[PDB]
Amino acid sequence: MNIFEMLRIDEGLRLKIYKDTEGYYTIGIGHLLTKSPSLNAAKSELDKAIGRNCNGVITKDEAEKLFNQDVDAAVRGILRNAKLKPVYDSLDAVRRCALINMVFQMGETGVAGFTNSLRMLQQKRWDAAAAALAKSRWYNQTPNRAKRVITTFRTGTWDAYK
Ligand SMILES: [Cl-]
Ligand SMILES: [Cl-]
Ligand SMILES: [Cl-]
Repeated sequence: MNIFEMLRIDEGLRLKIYKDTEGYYTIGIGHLLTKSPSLNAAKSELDKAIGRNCNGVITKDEAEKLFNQDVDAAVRGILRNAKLKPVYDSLDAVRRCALINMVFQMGETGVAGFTNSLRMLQQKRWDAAAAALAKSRWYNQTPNRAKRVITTFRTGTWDAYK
């Protein structure tokens, strides 16, 4: 199991613009297009991102390319962020994927707001970290995915995904 397979399980793959759980226009493997209500705005963003007139539809390859970009961008933002970097450095490999999962989903700023959870993980207090992470809108809105990520942090294994 690797980060790409983990996220493909959590986000799915769709080749036509769809609305995410929050109602925003997305495509491929959890690639957010725009927060805007406009489908046209979405289509414009999409074309800008692919480099061609897509008319709301992309290929598998195109979807994987966006995914390669987003995962890379998530990892590099972690490494650049003063709050995230030290947590990431302190973690084992599996747990590292779990942080990358959160960042891909909610962005760097979002994850960086989880002050106490961050501290608990840096301290390797797994159980405490799992409990704090659960007290969030994130957990309440997408409980199945959140539980899977939380279990990855708690155990340090890929059990939740197997
Ligand atoms: Cl927290
Ligand atoms: Cl709550
Ligand atoms: Cl969910």
